[PDB]
Amino acid sequence: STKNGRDSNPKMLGVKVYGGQTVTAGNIIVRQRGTEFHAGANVGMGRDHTLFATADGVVKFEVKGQFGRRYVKVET
Amino acid sequence: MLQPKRTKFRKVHKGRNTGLAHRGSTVSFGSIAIKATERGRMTARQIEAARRTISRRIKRGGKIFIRVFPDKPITEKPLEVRMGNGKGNVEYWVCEIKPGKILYEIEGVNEDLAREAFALAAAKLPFKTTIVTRTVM
Amino acid sequence: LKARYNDELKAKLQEELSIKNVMEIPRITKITLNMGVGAAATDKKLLDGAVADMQLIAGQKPVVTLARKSIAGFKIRDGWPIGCKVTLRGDQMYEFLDRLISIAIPRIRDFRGFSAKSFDGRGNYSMGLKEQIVFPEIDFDKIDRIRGMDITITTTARTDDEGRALMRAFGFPF
Amino acid sequence: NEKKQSRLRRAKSTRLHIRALGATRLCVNRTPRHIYAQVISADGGKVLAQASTLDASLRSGTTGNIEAATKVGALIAERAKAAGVTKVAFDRSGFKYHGRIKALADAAREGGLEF
Amino acid sequence: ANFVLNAQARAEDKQGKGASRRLRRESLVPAIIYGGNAEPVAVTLELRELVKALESNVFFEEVVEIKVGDKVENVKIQALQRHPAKNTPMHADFKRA
RNA sequence: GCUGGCGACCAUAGCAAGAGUGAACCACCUGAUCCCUUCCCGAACUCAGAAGUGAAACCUCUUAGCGCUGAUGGUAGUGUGGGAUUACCCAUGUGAGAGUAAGUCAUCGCCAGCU
RNA sequence: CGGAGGAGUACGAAGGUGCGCUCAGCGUGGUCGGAAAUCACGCGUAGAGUAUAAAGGCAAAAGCGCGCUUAACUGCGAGAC
Repeated sequence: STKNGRDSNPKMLGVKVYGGQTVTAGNIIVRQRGTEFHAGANVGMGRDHTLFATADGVVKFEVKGQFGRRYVKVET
Repeated sequence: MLQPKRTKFRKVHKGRNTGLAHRGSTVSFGSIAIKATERGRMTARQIEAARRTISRRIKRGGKIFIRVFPDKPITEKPLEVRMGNGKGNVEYWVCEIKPGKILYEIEGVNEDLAREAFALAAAKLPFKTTIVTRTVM
Repeated sequence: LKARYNDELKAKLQEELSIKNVMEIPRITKITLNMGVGAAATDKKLLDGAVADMQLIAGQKPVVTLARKSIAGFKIRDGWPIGCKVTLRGDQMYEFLDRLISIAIPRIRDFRGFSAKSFDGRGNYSMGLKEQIVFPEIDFDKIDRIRGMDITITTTARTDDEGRALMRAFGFPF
Repeated sequence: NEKKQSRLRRAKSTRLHIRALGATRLCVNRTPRHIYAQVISADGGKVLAQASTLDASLRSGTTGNIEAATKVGALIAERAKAAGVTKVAFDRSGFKYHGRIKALADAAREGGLEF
Repeated sequence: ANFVLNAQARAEDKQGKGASRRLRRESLVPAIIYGGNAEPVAVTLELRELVKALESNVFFEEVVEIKVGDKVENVKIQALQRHPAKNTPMHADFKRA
């Protein structure tokens, strides 16, 4: 009899809206366990590190700053 | 009987052996070497048998460099056991061999004696081999 | 000292060590007193006596030092108090230095306990002194188990030569 | 020396929060000899108004005490009003909000900047 | 001047994986020549001549001449690629000298 | 042309070594009276000031030492069609990683002082 | 009925906020005191920590302290997964 045989239910993480798409305020952009992406302009961060839009516009990804963090912002 | 002193995991996936040995195909330590020309597996017992044959032939007048290490565990079922009920138990260790991989090098003996020793060792191996010498590039 | 140091030893050391700028002239920055009172968890009164000792020798309140990390070989927990330390600067460290050098050094039975070596290689000197007595505090009576001190003086002197010159100018035995 | 590095490390969080809020900033700098106060736009790259003890009106004084800070605060408030900014976010640049900087902030508040 | 390798120009239509495999099936060897003050040039060598030259030991420390048409280049061998299992030379690098 | 503050950018821009700067600025610097401060300490934070020094620090310049950037060509992998089954070959499209030549001791913006 | 580990809790502070602070390791000296207690100066360096398993994260530190506190609120809620 094996001592293995367990696993957890899937969580369905990942990028939900890609660069160049238009969003409405409140749209979820990234589901992530940790801050793989950071919130830029017009983007808010939830209690579970979810990134969402706070304004209408076009999503844009970039690499910026002195640490080389990945940012996602919304351009109005 | 070479085998890792400790391992992070006990049992590993079967995998697939494909491609050529671009790394580890150049004579580095000695002057003459034996290398494989087809792919396969090399067990620890095979490695030990070939090393013993080479050392006995050359009478330990030089140095033998072994460049293969069996770090892959292989499992088998306990026999008369049905399919299922978990993976089998580790039985022996192998090294994956790709065409071009150098197995042994010899330093400090004549080419004739080295080639005789390599011909003696090649009969102990499950794949085809060839003899190479050091070159500038 | 203070004024006496400023008037004499500055120029004296400058000429002795051939220092072009007055800013590189060695100076004394701070004096630290420490005792690693281990196994204090057992009795819990030796530390209380020790803080009184520090209040006596130095006119400054002591700060109790906690252990960092817990060692099973010793009996120290993660954050229990296992030491005491005080830091003296300005005129108070000068007062402590003068008072100690003048009166405590003769009082110890042994002599030449302090070498001309034992700098840390960067112009700072450490002292290990035994017995809380030899200081202006009550004698063997009315005091608890005897304790020793560590006295680390830190100087702006870059290396051991300017350290030795600076402290000999003050008058240390070696 | 770690003193200036620690000061910038202290100022980092307030500066980043003000930038995220997007408000016009009022930044102050203090030296033992002088004080400075400049108003910067939201993007943080343009200076609208500026004042300091280096001005001809104030350079003849002591320039390194609370009295000079009060006059510099009044000057920066007056000049910011002419520029046309009303609400600002104060940036202490890692200094303690006390003494000279507090006096300059109060002088600006009496001058008319709302913060 | 002691070593001379007769070569042909290797054009863009003869560059690439499939073209290189066709060249090696023709018993030819691709090579590149680069070095100060001039752009790289791609050439095609003969496997026979390359093996003959590599057999000699002074070939690795002497200025050699690669001759294509009338153009002549004075170079030294810089790198060689061999087949891992067959030891056949497969590509050559030449630095202008 | 020098100095300070705030940004763009985040190593071709960084580290390391060597050398320079005091008119103004900045930095050390004086001591601790009132503000304020230290699980002790004017060390930091703070106040009130200029008797000294550019020593340290910070800036500026030089160096390819460490680091970083990096082709061309070839090789590995791979979508489609075909041929084979130790995992390859052909046609066509695509194409690294490593390494080689080579490059680099950054480049811009706003405001204010001193010539 | 493939290969490896965890959970059936904890916390009125281990929550909120304002202000403040950086770990781990090694080397030199310093009473007991040393392999390793505490003190002092350096060197290089995220290798520490994050109540708990692993993963994704963590400089405006999400790590670590102090003062005051109860937003561990009520009615909801555009828009999304």
